[PDB]
Amino acid sequence: GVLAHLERLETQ
Amino acid sequence: KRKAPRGFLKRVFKRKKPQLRLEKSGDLLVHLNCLLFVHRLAEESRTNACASKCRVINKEHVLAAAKVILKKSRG
Amino acid sequence: KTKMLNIKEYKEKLLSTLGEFLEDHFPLPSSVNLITLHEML
Amino acid sequence: EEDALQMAVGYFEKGPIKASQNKDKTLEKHLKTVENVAWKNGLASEEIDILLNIALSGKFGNAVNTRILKCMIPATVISEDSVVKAVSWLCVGKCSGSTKVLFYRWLVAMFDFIDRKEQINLLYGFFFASLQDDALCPYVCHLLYLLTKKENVKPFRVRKLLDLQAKMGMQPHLQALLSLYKFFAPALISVIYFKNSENLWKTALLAVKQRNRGPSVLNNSLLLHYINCVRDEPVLLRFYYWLSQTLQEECIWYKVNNYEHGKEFTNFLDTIIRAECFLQEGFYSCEAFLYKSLPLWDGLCCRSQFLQLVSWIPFSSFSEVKPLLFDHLAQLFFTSTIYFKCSVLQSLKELLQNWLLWLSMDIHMKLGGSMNSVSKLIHYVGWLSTTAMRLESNNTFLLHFILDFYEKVCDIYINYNLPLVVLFPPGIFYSALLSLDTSILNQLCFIMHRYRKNLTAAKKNENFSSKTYQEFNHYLTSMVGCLHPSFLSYAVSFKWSWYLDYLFSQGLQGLKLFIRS
Amino acid sequence: KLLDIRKKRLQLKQASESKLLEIQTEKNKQKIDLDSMENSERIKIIRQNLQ
Amino acid sequence: AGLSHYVKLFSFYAKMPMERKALEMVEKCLDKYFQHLCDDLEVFAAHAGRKTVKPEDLELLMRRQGLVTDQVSLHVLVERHLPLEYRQLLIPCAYSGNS
Repeated sequence: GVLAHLERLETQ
Repeated sequence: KRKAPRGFLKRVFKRKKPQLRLEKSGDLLVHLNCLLFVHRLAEESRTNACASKCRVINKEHVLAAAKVILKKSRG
Repeated sequence: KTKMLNIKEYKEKLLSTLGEFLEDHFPLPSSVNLITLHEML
Repeated sequence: EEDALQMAVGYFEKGPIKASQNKDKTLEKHLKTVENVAWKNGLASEEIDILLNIALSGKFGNAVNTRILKCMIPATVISEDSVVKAVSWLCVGKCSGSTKVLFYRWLVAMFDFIDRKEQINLLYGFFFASLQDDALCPYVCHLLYLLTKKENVKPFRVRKLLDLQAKMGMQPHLQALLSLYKFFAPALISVIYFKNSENLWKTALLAVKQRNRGPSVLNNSLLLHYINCVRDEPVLLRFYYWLSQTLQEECIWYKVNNYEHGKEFTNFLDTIIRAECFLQEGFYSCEAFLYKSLPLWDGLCCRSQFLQLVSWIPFSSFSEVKPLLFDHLAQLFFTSTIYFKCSVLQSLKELLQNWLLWLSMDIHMKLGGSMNSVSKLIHYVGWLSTTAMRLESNNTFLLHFILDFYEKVCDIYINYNLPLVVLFPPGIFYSALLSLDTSILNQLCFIMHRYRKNLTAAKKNENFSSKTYQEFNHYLTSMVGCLHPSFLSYAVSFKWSWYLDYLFSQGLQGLKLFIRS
Repeated sequence: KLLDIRKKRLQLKQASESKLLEIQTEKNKQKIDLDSMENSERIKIIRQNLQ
Repeated sequence: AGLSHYVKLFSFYAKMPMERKALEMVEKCLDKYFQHLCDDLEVFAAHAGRKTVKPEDLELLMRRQGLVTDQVSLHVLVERHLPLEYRQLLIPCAYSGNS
């Protein structure tokens, strides 16, 4: 989700 | 193991002694004899292992097992 | 009670056949007929 | 001609092979070329498996040469199994043990094609008593592993299997059968797996597949519907205690790995999250774990999972849940980056829906003090989302998610039948009004248009009126006079109605819904 | 679409909980039917001779 | 071969790991077991006066080995160790055609 996604713009 | 070799016991009974007339299923009786002989071997060798408290059967326990059971299994 | 009579008739089916088909087996040479030996067991 | 050819083979059996004028392997080999096309009709398979295997010619090569390919074209029928159980009679003829091995391999390989498997299951003991002989045990074990039902697990069979295990070896086939008997009534306990050997037959059996083609409860979706429907006491407590002790032990598991244990816990919290999205009420261990593990929580440790758990939190009071949880979803909200900030007003966005659903049917199943809870949640987010607007210097990304929250605050009356029209706090309203992009400007415009619609709907059915209408007319006169920087970007990229059309046409749909209103 | 899907689903969830609670209290009513056998004046003897 | 069959069966009869050096000596034990047996069947069948070795020729021998008793006869000993398709040859079943 946009939470699982928002955890991969924190990295990227 | 769940087997009993028909061919091997007959070949042994013919190789060792050339003059017999072992019956149709007499070799099956020979297999039963060896099965029970090796039963006695396994159990009295377990006793031999507990005699020296060895957790693995070794040569020095089997040689002591032989002179008891093999002599006992003689007819 | 209906299950009682149904199971009872199933028993008299199985045992009637235990009398009939066991004459296909049938006793032969006291021994004790396999019907009687079985039922004693 | 095969029916004629097989009755000729039976004649080849009523007489000797020597007395025959022609070879059997010639005519049976014509039948074998037929088997390479189509081996045995249900009646043909029946009869040729019956007479060729009971006592007659049926050479342990010839009966096997057929038995390798004596399976069925449509399906195997009961009468096939019937008197081949009288080949399992296993007597003066017996179809001696090698052909018995191929026969039980036949049944194992084609157990899938019988019209009435219950009939053979009703024949369970006839094959179970065939387990005692050594040569068929590796195959009869497979067959009964395929035939076993609860009615066939009588304790005497359990003791017979134990006697077989004690007398014979620990053979994995007996272990597989024991696994089934433990899966049924546990009169025995034990702790390979349908690895078949019919793969050689599965050349023909894969042709048969092609021939048929041509000619404690979370990981159970089918059972999750039960717990979805029972709000019962000893099951929501049998399940609460498992979730609390799985989210504690396996979260203490973080304190020893935190890297490799951080992938099963994530994938288990994903199953919890999915189970709650389906079952639709927050598990009472999901909040109870959250209050326990929110203060200790960091920003990014299972953020995607923790901030979806917050969504499913049994509406409490927003006076007993605020200090316990929301005082920590502000303790980390105001100290973490935008990428955690947007993950909370999204988390609380979904929390708002998951509270408003459970309030809609609270109208359906027959308020005021429940009203004050969602209103205060939205204001506290509206307090959260004016100071998060200040931390990040009016970052458009964060305010986009803020409006995404408020995209679900405009439509409270229309959507959830709840009279809770809560307007913008101005620290967001004008901060997006005088923002610098339109994908946030048209967003605000959509929200306020749905606000106009919802307030008009609330005026029909009926404090909101006085101060809420005053604030919305404030947000109107100030903005409708203001309806500009991102619009200026469009105008630079660009007769007032034509400007409109250039707008409107280019995706400005919230502006469309306002301007039409 | 997801919102009215969720509303329909939760309507059928509270409805199913009420209906399945009715099924469970009717099974409880069959439990009073179970106290209708444990009087055991002729049910016990016939059950024992059946067993 | 068959001696390898018995040493492997020794593994599932001793219920306990042993050494291969133990197994070639138990091989000599089986060789001498036959070196006593096949001439014990020899002398026992000669005692009965029959050239062949009938099943009762070996029942007496196993009585000598103390494994057949008045409590444990020949046939019961077949129950406990031999597989079904093998004891079907030895102990007479009944079909009105007892083997």
